[PDB]
Amino acid sequence: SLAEIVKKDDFVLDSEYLVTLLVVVPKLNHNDWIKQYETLAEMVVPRSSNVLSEDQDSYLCNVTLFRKAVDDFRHKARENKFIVRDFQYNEEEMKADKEEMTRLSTDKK
Amino acid sequence: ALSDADVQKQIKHMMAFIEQEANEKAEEIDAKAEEEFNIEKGRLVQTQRLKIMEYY
Amino acid sequence: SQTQGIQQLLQAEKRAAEKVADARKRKARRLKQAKEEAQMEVEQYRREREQEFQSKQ
Repeated sequence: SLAEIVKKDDFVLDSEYLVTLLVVVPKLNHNDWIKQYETLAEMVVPRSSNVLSEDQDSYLCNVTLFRKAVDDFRHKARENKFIVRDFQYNEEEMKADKEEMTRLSTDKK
Repeated sequence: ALSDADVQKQIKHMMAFIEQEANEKAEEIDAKAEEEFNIEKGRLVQTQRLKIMEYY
Repeated sequence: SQTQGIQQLLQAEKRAAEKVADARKRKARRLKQAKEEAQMEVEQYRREREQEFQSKQ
């Protein structure tokens, strides 16, 4: 779960035709992504090469591209060791689960 | 190499249908306005005509 | 595009919305005009048939 990691500033706001995919890319291919982000799908926003977070297996990053180009991106990117993390961000959608686990522990106590 | 050139290329490809299809939609709204203007000319006041011809 | 290109797309959609709103307002005003003018034509022909009614009398 990505409650504390990805935030609203890391997502396009009021996008008309643009989806910002959370394209996690390992260190084995991070530079390949940062130098191919635009050509990885048709009709991609130029210079939309941003980096957000990381983890033990890979370095999270996201690019902004066309709505119908999400499928093309997945086609051209699944074979590059890239991966897409389709996640929706909200304030209480993320906090309520931690609240529930903590409440579960407290009332269990 | 690409930079603002490919930016504006993407923008123009987007403008080919963001505002142009909107122009077709709204110009056809105007066409509907004129046609249904002619139809309101001859359906409601037409009943009014029928009623006052009935008075006569 | 990260700053200005997306803004251009957004403001172009705003211009499309402006065109749609303008066309809707034009249609509404067109039909109000239709009501008024057709009422006036019916009124004129009503005057004509009133005068012909007096003539018949």
